[PDB]
Amino acid sequence: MKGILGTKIGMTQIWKNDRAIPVTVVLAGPCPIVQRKTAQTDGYEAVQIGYAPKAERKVNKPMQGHFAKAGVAPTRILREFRGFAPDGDSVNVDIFAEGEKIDATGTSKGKGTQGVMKRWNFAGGPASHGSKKWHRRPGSIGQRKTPGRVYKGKRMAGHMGMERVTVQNLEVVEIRAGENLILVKGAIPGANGGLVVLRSAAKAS
Amino acid sequence: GKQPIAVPSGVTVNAQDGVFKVKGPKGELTVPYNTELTVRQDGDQLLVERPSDAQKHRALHGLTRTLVANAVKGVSDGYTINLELRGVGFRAKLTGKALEMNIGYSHPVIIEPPAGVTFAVPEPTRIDVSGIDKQLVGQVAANVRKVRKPDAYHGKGVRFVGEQIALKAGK
Amino acid sequence: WIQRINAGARLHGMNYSTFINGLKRANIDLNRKVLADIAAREPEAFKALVDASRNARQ
Amino acid sequence: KTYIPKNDEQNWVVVDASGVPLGRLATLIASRIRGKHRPDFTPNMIQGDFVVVINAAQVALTGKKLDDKVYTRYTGYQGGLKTETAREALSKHPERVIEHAVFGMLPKGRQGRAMHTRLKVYAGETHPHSAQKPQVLKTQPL
RNA sequence: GCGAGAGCUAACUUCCGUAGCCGAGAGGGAAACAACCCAGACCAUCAGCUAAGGUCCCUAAAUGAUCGCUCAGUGGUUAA
RNA sequence: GAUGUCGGCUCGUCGCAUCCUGGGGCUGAAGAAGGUCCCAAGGGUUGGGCUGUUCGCCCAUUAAAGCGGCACGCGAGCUG
RNA sequence: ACCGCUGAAAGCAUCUAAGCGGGAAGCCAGCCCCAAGAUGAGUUCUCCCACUGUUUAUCAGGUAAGACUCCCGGAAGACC
Ligand SMILES: [Mg+2]
Ligand SMILES: [Mg+2]
Ligand SMILES: [Mg+2]
Ligand SMILES: [Mg+2]
Ligand SMILES: [Mg+2]
Ligand SMILES: [Mg+2]
Ligand SMILES: [Mg+2]
Ligand SMILES: [Mg+2]
Ligand SMILES: [Mg+2]
Ligand SMILES: [Mg+2]
Ligand SMILES: [Mg+2]
Ligand SMILES: [Mg+2]
Ligand SMILES: [Mg+2]
Ligand SMILES: [Mg+2]
Ligand SMILES: [Mg+2]
Ligand SMILES: [Mg+2]
Ligand SMILES: [Mg+2]
Ligand SMILES: [Mg+2]
Ligand SMILES: [Mg+2]
Repeated sequence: MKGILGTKIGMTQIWKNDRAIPVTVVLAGPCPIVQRKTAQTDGYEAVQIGYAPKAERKVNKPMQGHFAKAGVAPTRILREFRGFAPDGDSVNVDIFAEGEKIDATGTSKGKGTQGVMKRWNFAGGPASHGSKKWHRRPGSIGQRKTPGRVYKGKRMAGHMGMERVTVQNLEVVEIRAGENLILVKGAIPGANGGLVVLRSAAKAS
Repeated sequence: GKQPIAVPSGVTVNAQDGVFKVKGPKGELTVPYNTELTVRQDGDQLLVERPSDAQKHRALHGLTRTLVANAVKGVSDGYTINLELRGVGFRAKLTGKALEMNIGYSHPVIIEPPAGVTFAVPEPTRIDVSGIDKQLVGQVAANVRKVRKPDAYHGKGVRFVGEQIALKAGK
Repeated sequence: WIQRINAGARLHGMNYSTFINGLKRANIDLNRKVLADIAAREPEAFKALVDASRNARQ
Repeated sequence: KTYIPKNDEQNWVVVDASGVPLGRLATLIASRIRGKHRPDFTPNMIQGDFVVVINAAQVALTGKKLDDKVYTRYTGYQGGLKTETAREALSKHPERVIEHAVFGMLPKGRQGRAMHTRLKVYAGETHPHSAQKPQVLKTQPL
């Protein structure tokens, strides 16, 4: 259930009581209702809301029609949250209390096509023990005549990053409400000026 | 082998179909019974015969009888099992209906009585499991006892009153 | 040809084997290629040949 | 010479699978699909009828099978060869048992694959093809 | 396959004997399969009966008939 | 008219006759700690000294420091 | 694996032969990620509309919504 959208603004150092907590600043500027989907309508249980605003000019016709169906003014970005409900339109006050654990999802910083190292944490090769042209290469792909193939999904060089990453149980240090600023304990994946979604934890404990 | 069926004067085992159902005074029942052998009342008594007589027929015979039997003796007499707690201070009570077992375990074990059955206490170091079914009460007392089977050293645990327990004895 | 006849037979209540056998019994010495032809392009004819085979069978 | 026909018709039915062994209904339907009951039968044409199965939920499987009957779906991936009891697949998604059965009983070339489509699989007593006016087929050996 | 020897009453083992087969043999069967079971292909046919082997669907042909057995999926791989 | 061989290194993944971990029966099982057997393959299985070594011995740890298959896995991957 | 409830064959006893409860780091579900090329191609909101061309020319053309092209860049990326 619980959820809302906002930007990755920055990592910084701040104190509660006596400890250096490291906090990443999210913003969650108000999100508007746009689409309210129920079973008898669209089968499944959800709500689509929106983040960064956009001027009527740079906007499609259809997307205009959409955003006009519930008088809303266009958001550069849309998204869904399963099993929500609210009433009115959606900020972080009413949604998080300070200290509540939360699951924060972003896109990563991606890295391009990456080595067996960087990608998957491969071993390597004896950087000086006679080792011709084998310094960074993963060695063997299989066995031999049996099976005679290479396994499905065998890790090897590949585009690393730009994945969708979720990190679990993060703590709402601080709510600068009506400045729609959120302070969160620790890391949050994907680069500064990021797009992240703070949803309640998946779990319990 | 077995046949004779002794019904009291306030019974009603409506022997329709295979679902040969009962409604005694101590609360009615519904009892799932074998069709392909058939059974009904013949006046003041009652009877369960069987068709062919290879061997597999000879099972659901004495089976089904002893089952309807269980029904009769249940809607008339009812049922009950005496249980006792033996051991260094073991105790139980009643949360409305739930069984408050306190059996030398760091954190208490309480049990919840399903429908049809009810719980009972006298002096707390004893539990009386009573209900209308005879299966179900067995199928409950089973659990309660299974909270701690009487160990093979001091015999400390849960048991059926008279029940002898043999005692290995250690060092 | 065979599967078409089997069909035919069965379309009423006959087996292929039984139809063809009662069409050996009443000695109706038809090629089976023809029998297919009758069966799929000529209805009531197949009907009769059936009634025949069955008659001669019992 | 011999008479090669032309595929008009498109003929529809309702097999009620309630309380029938799998293999049996399996070949009944497999056959109606393949076409073999058409005296104008033709081997490079998919003459066969359209089959609507209701109550694939309530099929009969002879014991103890549904606690013995394995279904093995290999995935390419090591530790793939996953399993499934017949009751599992039945409570999960029963039309995929009936589908699975009928599909072993139809040719494995371009044709057969394409024929699969002539199968419409459900559960309970409901279908959305009332527009196709299906002729209520039965359960016999004829 | 049947006879024996060397072997470990091992071998798709080897060395004799003996029948058939492949070699130099297509055709049907045994899923697939020189050797096995049926059988020796002069051409043509959109013609009929059979063999071994089969007849729920794939796949031609009885989801055959009557007296039975096993309930173990035995069938669909072994022993004290 | 070529199927490159030990050992290391890289990379893996399977078997269960299970080293650990999880569940149970027996106990010559009081407790603690164990013996032994049944179920169990999800994950895990340390760093060094000597020797080309696998192996094995020792140092110091460990819940454990399992056994084997993948052409005694892996040279168009490296060593040599 | 194992532990039991009701319980006949076998008047007794029996966890089993009909049925029922409990039972693991294992199976399925739950967690993170991909996912309708799921050709069985799903669902929903919104938008443009019903244009023109002697079929001597039974299909093209100009356009709407919208999109590319090209420039400038990027915490996206070898090219795309
Ligand atoms: Mg980048
Ligand atoms: Mg290195
Ligand atoms: Mg291969
Ligand atoms: Mg030789
Ligand atoms: Mg030669
Ligand atoms: Mg030959
Ligand atoms: Mg041959
Ligand atoms: Mg062949
Ligand atoms: Mg051979
Ligand atoms: Mg014969
Ligand atoms: Mg046939
Ligand atoms: Mg070579
Ligand atoms: Mg085992
Ligand atoms: Mg392992
Ligand atoms: Mg070797
Ligand atoms: Mg090697
Ligand atoms: Mg190689
Ligand atoms: Mg050397
Ligand atoms: Mg359970």
